Amino acid sequence: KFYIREPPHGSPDWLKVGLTLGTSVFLWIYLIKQHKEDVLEYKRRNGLE
Amino acid sequence: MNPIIYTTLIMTVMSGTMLVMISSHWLLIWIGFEMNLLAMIPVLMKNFNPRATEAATKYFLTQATASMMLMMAIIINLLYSGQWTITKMFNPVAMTMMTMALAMKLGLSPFHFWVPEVTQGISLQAGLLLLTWQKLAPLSVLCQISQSINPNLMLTMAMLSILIGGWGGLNQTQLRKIMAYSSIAHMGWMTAVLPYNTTMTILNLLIYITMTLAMFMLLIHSSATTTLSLSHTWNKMPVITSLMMVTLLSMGGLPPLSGFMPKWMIIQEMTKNESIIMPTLMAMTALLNLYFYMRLAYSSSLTMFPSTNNMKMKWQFEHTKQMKLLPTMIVLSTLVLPMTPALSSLN
Amino acid sequence: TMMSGRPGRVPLQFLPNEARSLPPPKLTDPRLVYMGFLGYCSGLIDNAIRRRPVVSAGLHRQLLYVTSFVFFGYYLLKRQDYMYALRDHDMFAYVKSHPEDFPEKDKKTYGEILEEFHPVR
Amino acid sequence: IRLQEDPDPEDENLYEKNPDSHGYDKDPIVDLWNMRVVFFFGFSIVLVLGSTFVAYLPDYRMQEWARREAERLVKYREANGLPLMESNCFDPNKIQLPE
Amino acid sequence: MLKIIIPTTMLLPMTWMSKHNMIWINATVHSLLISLISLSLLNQLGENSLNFSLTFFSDSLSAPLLVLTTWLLPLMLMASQSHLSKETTTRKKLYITMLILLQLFLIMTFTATELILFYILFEATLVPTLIIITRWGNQTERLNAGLYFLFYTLAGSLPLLVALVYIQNTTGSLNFLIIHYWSHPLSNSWSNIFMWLACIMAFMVKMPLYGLHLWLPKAHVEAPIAGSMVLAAVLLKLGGYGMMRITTILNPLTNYMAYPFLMLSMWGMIMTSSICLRQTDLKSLIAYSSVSHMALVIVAIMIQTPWSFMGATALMIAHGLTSSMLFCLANTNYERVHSRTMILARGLQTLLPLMATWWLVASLTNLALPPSINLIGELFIITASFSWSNITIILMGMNMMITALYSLYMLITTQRGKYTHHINNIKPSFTRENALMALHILPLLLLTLNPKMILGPLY
Amino acid sequence: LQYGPLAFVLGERTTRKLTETSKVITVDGNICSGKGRLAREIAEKLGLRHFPEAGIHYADSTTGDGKPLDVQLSGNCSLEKFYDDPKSNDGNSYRLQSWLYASRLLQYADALEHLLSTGQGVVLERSIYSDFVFLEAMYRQGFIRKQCVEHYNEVKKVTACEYLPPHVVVYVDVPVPEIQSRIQKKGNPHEMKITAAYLQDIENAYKKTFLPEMSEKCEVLQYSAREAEDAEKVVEDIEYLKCDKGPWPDQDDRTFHRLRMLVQNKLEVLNYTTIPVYLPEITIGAHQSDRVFQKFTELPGRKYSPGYNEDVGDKWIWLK
Ligand SMILES: CCCCCCCCCCCCCCCCCC(=O)OC[C@H](COP(=O)([O-])OCC(O)COP(=O)([O-])OC[C@@H](COC(=O)CCCCCCCCCCCCCCCCC)OC(=O)CCCCCCCCCCCCCCCCC)OC(=O)CCCCCCCCCCCCCCCCC
Ligand SMILES: CCCCCCCCCCCCCCCCC[C@@H](O)O[C@H](CO[C@H](O)CCCCCCCCCCCCCCC)COP(=O)(O)OCC[N+](C)(C)C
Ligand SMILES: CCCCCCCCCCCCCCCCC[C@@H](O)O[C@H](CO[C@H](O)CCCCCCCCCCCCCCC)COP(=O)(O)OCC[N+](C)(C)C
Ligand SMILES: CCCCCCCCCCCCCCCCCC(=O)OC[C@H](COP(=O)(O)OCCN)OC(=O)CCCCCCCCCCCCCCCCC
Ligand SMILES: Nc1ncnc2c1ncn2[C@@H]1O[C@H](COP(=O)(O)OP(=O)(O)O)[C@@H](O)[C@H]1O
Repeated sequence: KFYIREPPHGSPDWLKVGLTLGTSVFLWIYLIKQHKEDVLEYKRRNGLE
Repeated sequence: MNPIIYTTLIMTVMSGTMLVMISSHWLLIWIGFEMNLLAMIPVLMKNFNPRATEAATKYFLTQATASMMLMMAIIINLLYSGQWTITKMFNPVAMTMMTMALAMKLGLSPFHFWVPEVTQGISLQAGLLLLTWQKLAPLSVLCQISQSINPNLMLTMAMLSILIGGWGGLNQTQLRKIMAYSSIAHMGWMTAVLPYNTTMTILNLLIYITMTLAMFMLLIHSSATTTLSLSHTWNKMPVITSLMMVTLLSMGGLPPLSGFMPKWMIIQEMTKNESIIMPTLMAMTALLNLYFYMRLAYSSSLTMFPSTNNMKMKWQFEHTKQMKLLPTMIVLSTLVLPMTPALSSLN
Repeated sequence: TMMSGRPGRVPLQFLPNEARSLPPPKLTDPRLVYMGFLGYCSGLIDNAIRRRPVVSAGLHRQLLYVTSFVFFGYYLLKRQDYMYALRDHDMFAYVKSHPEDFPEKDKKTYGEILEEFHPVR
Repeated sequence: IRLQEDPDPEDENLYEKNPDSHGYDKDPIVDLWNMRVVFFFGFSIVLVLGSTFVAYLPDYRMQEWARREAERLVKYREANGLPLMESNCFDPNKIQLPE
Repeated sequence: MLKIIIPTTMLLPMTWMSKHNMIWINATVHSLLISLISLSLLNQLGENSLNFSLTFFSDSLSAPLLVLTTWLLPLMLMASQSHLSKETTTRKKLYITMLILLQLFLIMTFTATELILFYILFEATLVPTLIIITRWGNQTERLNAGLYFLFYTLAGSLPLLVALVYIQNTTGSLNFLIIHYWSHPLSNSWSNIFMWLACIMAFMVKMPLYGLHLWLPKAHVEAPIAGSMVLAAVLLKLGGYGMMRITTILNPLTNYMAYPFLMLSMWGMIMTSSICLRQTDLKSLIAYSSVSHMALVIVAIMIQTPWSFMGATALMIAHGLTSSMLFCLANTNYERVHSRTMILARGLQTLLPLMATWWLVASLTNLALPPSINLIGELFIITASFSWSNITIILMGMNMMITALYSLYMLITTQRGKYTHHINNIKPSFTRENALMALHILPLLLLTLNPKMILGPLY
Repeated sequence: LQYGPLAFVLGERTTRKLTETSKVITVDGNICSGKGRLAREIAEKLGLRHFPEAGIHYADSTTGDGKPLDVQLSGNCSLEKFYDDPKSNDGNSYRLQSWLYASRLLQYADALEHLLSTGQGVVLERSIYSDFVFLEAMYRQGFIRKQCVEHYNEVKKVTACEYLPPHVVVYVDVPVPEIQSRIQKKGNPHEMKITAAYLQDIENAYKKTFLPEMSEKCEVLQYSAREAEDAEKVVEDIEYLKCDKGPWPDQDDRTFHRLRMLVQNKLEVLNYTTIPVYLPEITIGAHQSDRVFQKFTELPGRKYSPGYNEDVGDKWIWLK
C-alpha cells in the first residue's frame, strides 16, 4: 500500500484483458480461415488443383 | 454546452458532409453545405469569449458568401443545360463561379485570411475539426467536378496558396496560426494535383489529415498554444516533444517519412503530363514550410528552454485524459513510406 | 479519375467477386511483416505516451495492435493486387484492340544502326 | 542574475579515481574489459584476419587469366605471322555502313 | 546485402535492451563484427558488378565505401564514449541509435540499384545528421549550422528528384544497369542543359563545390566529434558516388557543361588552401582542407577519363580516413583545453610524445606523402588533368605546395614550440585515444600495401 | 467509473447530491490567530470536512505516498529563509509566494472536487482569494518587486476567474501587539523575527481590500478573539444567514458538470501557473531543471504511472 490514493490502474481490468485476448484470437483464426478459403478458391478457379 | 447537444451537433456536421459526398443532386449538395455550416458554428462558439465570437462571425460571413456564389453557379448551370446532376458543368462562367466558391470554402488564396483568423480565434479541438472536415467536403465536390476545372485558374490558386502559406508560417509565432498556414500550403498542393489525378488528391488528403490529427492531438496533450508554452514541455514529458519533432519533420516532406510520399507522387503525376516548372516551383517553395517547422522544433525538442518553479508540482501530478488513436496517428504519419503502392487500393 | 466509372463497377465494394481469381498474399509476406512491425511500434509508442514500461507492459494490447494491423494490411494487400491486375488487364486489352495505335517496329541490329561517336578528350 | 542556474561543474579526471584508467569508463572493471574487447576484436580480428583474407582473396578479376590468354594469343599470332593486335574490334563484313 | 543490412537493424534492439554500463562495449564489439563481415564485399569481379537481387547490388566503387562506413562506426562510438560521460542512459542510447540509423542509411544508399531509391536514402541521411548536430553540439552556432546544412542539401537535391522522375517517364526505368546499357546521347539543347544542371548541381552542392561550401565549415566546426567524423569521411562522398553514377546518361553534354565547374573547382582548391594558411581555428582548417580535396575529386569526375575515376576513388577513401583522424586529434586537444583556438595550446610534443607522433603521421598523410593512397589518387588525377590540358599542372602544383605549407604549419603550431605556462591540465593520453588513432592510421598503410582494392571499377 | 460526459448522460447530476450543508465554507482569517482552531471547531460541529492550511508538503502530500519530498525537488523555497532574510537576492520570497499560491489553488480544486463528488461541505483555513494580502505585505515592505506583483496578478486572474467564490471571511481580528505577544509566547525564533510593520500590512490588506471585496459577493462574519472562542455563536450565525448571494443560486447542472470536469483534472487546474514570464526569481536554468527532473524521476515510486512501479510493489504489469 504505497499510494495513499488507490490508483485507477491499481488492479488489472480482467474484463478488458479477456476482451482483448478473445478479440486477438478471433481475428487470427478468422484471418487464417479466410486465407485458406482464398487459396482453395484461387486453385479451383484457375484449375491448378 | 450539454454533452448530448455537443454530440448531436458533431453528428449533424458529419451527416451534412456525408450528404454532400453521397448526393448526386446540386440542391442536395447545397443543402448539405448549409447544414454543415449551421451545425459547425456552435462548435466554434463552444468556449464563449469575444475572440471565439469574432471568429465564428467571420467564418459565417465567409461560408455564407461562398454558399451564395455556389448556388448562383448552380442556377447558371441549370439555365444553359437544364440539368441538376453533378457532372461536367456545361457553362464556363458557372464553372468559374463554382471553382471560386469551393476555393473560398477550402481556404485557397486569395481567400485565405479567414483560415488563420478563425483558427487563432477558436480552440484546439475546434481548429482540428474545422481544418479536417471543412476541407474534406469541398475537396470531394471538386473531385466530382474535376473534369471541367480550368487548369490555369486552379494552378494559379494552388501556387498562390503554397506561397502565402509558406510566408505566413515564416512570420507567425502562434501555434494555431502556424497550423492554419500549413493547412493552406497543403491545400495548395492538393488542388495543384487535382486536375490530373484525383487519386493523388485523395492520398494527399489522407496523409495531411493524419499528420494534422497527430500534431493537434499532441498540442492538446501538452496544453500548449504558443511557442514559449511548448518550450516548457521537455521538463514535464520529453517523449511528447520528440514525437512532435518527428511529426514536424514528416510534415516538412523530409524522407524517409510519410510526408514525402504525397509530394513525391504529386511530382511524378504532374511530370507525367509534361509539367516541370510547376512541380519544381512547388518543391522549392515547401522549404519555407520546412523552415518554420524546424524553427518550431528547435524551441521544443532539440534545445532546452528555461523552465519555471511550479513545474515541480506539474511533475508531481499526472495526465488523466487519454487521447484516442494518438499512437496510431503518430505511426501512420511517419512510417508508411514503404507502403506507398496502396494508392492503387485508394484508387 | 481513371478507374472510377469502369463498366461493371459495384459501388462501395472493397473486393468484388472477380478478385478471387488472384493468388492471395502469403501470410509470410514482407508487407504483412511490415504492417505487424508498425503495429508493434504503435504499441510501444502507446506505452511511452501513457508512461508505462515500454517493452514489458500491456502485452495483450500490444498483441491486439499487431493483430489488427496484420488483418487490415492483409485485406489492403488483396485490394491493391486486384487493382494492379485489373490495370494490366485493361492495358493489354486496349493494346490488342488498337494495333494501328500500337504497331510493331522493325528491329535493326547495331551493325545496321548508325550512331554518332563523341570522343572524350 | 536572470536564472536559478547551476554553476559550471569542474571537469572530472579519470586518473584521480583510477590511476590505471584506460579512458573508456569510470568503472575500473568495465573500463578494463572495454579496452580488452576493443583491442582484441579490432586489432587482432579485424586487422590481421581481414588483411590476410584480402591478401588471399581469389583472383576473380581474372588478371592472371587475362595474362595467360594474352600469352596464348601472342604465341598463336606471331607463330602464324598474323599481326599481334587486330585493326578493328568488330567484323566489317558484319558491319553494314549506310549508303 | 541483407547479411550486412540485418545486423544493423539488430544493433538497434541490442543497444536499446543492453544494460546501462554495457551499451558502449556491445555496440563497439558488434560494429567491429559487422565490419569484418562487410570485408567480404571486396571480392569484386572484373567485368560486371555483383547483382545480389533486384534491389541491391555491389560494385568496385560501392564496396570500399561500404567497408569504410562499417569501419568508421566503431570509431565514432569510441569518440562518443569520450565526450558523452555525463549523459543519461536514454540520451546515450538515442545517440547510438542515431549513429546506427545513419550507418544503415549509408549502406543502403551505397548498395541501392535504382536512382530513386538512391535519392530517397541519400536524403534520408539528412535527419540523423541534423538531429546529432543540433542536439549534441556544444556551442550556440549549432542551430545555424544545422539550418544551413539542411537547406543547402535540399535546395540542391529537389531538382534532382524532378529530373529523376522525368527521366523515368521518358526512358522507362531508373535501374542503373538498364540506364547504362540503354544509354543514348544527350543533345545540346536548353532542356538537356537544365536536366544536366539539375542532377550535377544536386551532387555538387552535396560534394561540396566552391561557392556552395559554407555549410561545410558551419556544420563541421559546430558538430560533435562523431558528427564531424561521419560528415567528413562518408557523407561528403555521396556526391562523388552520385556523380560517378549519374554521369552515364549525361554524355556528351558533359564535355560542354564541365567548364564552369572545372574552373570553380580548381580556383576553389587554390582559395581554400590559402584560407587554410590563415585560420585561427583548427577544425576550420581541417574543414577547408576537406573542401580542397573534394574539389580535386570534382575535377577528376568532370574530366571523366579512366585514369581520373581510379584517382577519384582512391582520393575519396584516403581523404575520408585522413580527415577522420585529423578531427579525432583536434577533438582530443579540444577536450584537454576546452577551446578550439590553435595558438592557445603549444608544446604538445613536449607534453604528449605519442600524440605528437600521431599528429606527424596524420599531417604527412594529409600532404600526400608517397607511397600513400592520398598521393596515388592525387597523382592519377593530376596526370589525367595534364592529359586534359597543360596548365592544370600549374594549378595542381601550386595547390600541392600550399597544402604542404598549411599541413606543416598546423603541425608546427600545435606540437612544436614552448608549452603554454598557465595550462596545467594536460593529462597523459588515454589508451582509448591512442587506440583510436592507431585504428585510423593502420588501414591507410595496409591499403598502401594493397592499392588495387580502392581504385574503382575501371582498374 | 471516472466522471465524464458518459456519466452525465447516464444521470449523475451534481444538484441531486447537493444539500443545505453542501457549502464551501472558506474561513478567511489572519496570521497566528485561532483561525485553525476555529476552522476545526466549525468543521466538526457542522459535519464538514476540514482542510489543513495548504503548503509545499501539502502539494507533496496528495500525490504518491503522503510523505513529503525534499525541498530541492518540491518548492525550492523555505519560510525560514524568508523570515531570516526577507530581502535576499535569490528571490526566495516571491518564489515561496508563488509556490504557496499554487498550493492553495490545488487545495481549492481538491475541496471543490470533494464537495461536488460527495455533497459534503468543506472548511478551508485560507484560500486563494485571501492569498494576495501576503503579496501586498511583501510589496509594501519592499521584499518583492513590481514585476513580481504584476506576474502574481496575471496568474491570479487567469487561474481564479474559473472557480466559485468562498463563503465567509471569519476575520479573527487580533490586534498587532497581541499577535506579537502570541508569537513571542509560541517561541519559534523564525516567526519571532517577524517585524511589526509586516503584520500591520496584512491587516491593512485584509480590512481595506479583501473585506470590502468579499462583502459584495457574500456575507462576512467578523469576530474578535474572545468572540471566536465561542464557536457555537459562529455556527449559529453561519446557519442563520440566507440570501441570493453569489453565483451558487444560478449554478446549473451543466455548469456543475463543467466545473467538476475542470477540478478533477489537476494538470488543467495548474495550467497557467507556469506561464512563460521570465522573472529571475522563478525562472530556472535549463541544466538545473534537467538535473532536478532526473532526480525526481529517480525518486522511488514516481518513474512511471502509479499502477506501473515494480520497485514499490506493483504486480501484473504485463497484463495492465
Ligand atoms: C527489428 C528492428 C526494428 C527497429 C525499429 C526502429 C524504428 C522504431 C520506431 C518506433 C519506436 C517506438 C519507440 C517508443 C518510445 C520509446 C522511448 C523509450 O523510453 O524507450 C526506452 C525503452 C525502455 O526504457 P523505459 O525505461 O521503459 O523508458 C524510459 C522513459 O522513456 C523515460 O526516459 P526519458 O523520458 O528520460 O527519455 C528522454 C527522451 C525521450 O524521448 C524518446 O525516447 C523518444 C525517442 C523516439 C520515439 C519516437 C520515434 C518515432 C518514429 C521515428 C522514425 C525515424 C526513422 C526510423 C527508421 C527505422 C529503420 C529501421 O528524450 C530525449 O532524450 C530528448 C532528445 C530527443 C532527441 C531526438 C529523439 C528522436 C529521434 C527520432 C528518430 C528515432 C528513431 C529510433 C527510435 C527508437 C526508440 C526506442 O526501450 C524501448 O523502447 C526499446 C524498444 C526496442 C526494443 C524492444 C524489445 C525487443 C526485444 C526482442 C527483439 C527481437 C528482434 C527481432 C524481431 C523484431 C520484431 C519487431
Ligand atoms: C496514413 C494515411 C492512410 C490512412 C488509412 C486509413 C484511412 C481510412 C481507411 C478506412 C477503410 C474502410 C474500408 C472498409 C470498406 C469501405 C468500402 C468503400 O467505402 O470504399 C471502398 C474502397 O475505397 C477506399 O477508399 C479504399 C480504402 C483504402 C484505405 C487505405 C488507403 C492507403 C493509402 C496509401 C497510404 C499508404 C499505406 C499506409 C498504410 C495503411 C470502395 O470504394 P468505391 O466506392 O468503390 O470507389 C469510388 C470511391 N472513390 C471515389 C473514393 C474512389
Ligand atoms: C616497419 C616500418 C613500417 C612503416 C614504414 C613502412 C616501410 C615499409 C614496410 C613494409 C612492410 C610490409 C612488407 C612485406 C609485405 C608482406 C605482405 C604483402 O606482400 O602482401 C600484401 C597484401 O596485404 C593486404 O592485402 C593488405 C590488406 C589491406 C586491407 C585491410 C583492411 C582491414 C580492415 C580495415 C577496414 C578499413 C576500411 C578502409 C577502406 C577499405 C600485398 O598483396 P600480395 O603481395 O599480392 O598478396 C600475396 C598473396 N597472393 C600471392 C596469393 C596474392
Ligand atoms: C476505427 C477506430 C478503432 C479504434 C479502436 C480502439 C478504441 C478507441 C481508441 C482508444 C484509444 C487508443 C489506444 C487504445 C489502447 C490504450 C488504452 C487501453 O488500455 O485500452 C484498452 C483496450 C482493451 O481492448 P478491448 O477493450 O478488448 O478492445 C476490443 C474490444 N472489441 O485496448 C484496445 O482496445 C486496443 C485497441 C487498439 C486499436 C488500434 C487502432 C486500430 C488499428 C486497426 C488497424 C488498421 C489501422 C489503419 C487505420 C484504420 C483503418 C480502418
Ligand atoms: N502567502 C504567504 N506568504 C508568505 N508566508 C505565508 C503565506 N501564507 C502563510 N504563510 C506563513 O505560514 C504561517 C502560518 O501560520 P499560522 O497557521 O497562521 O499559525 P497558527 O497555526 O498559530 O495560526 C505564517 O507564519 C505565515 O508567515
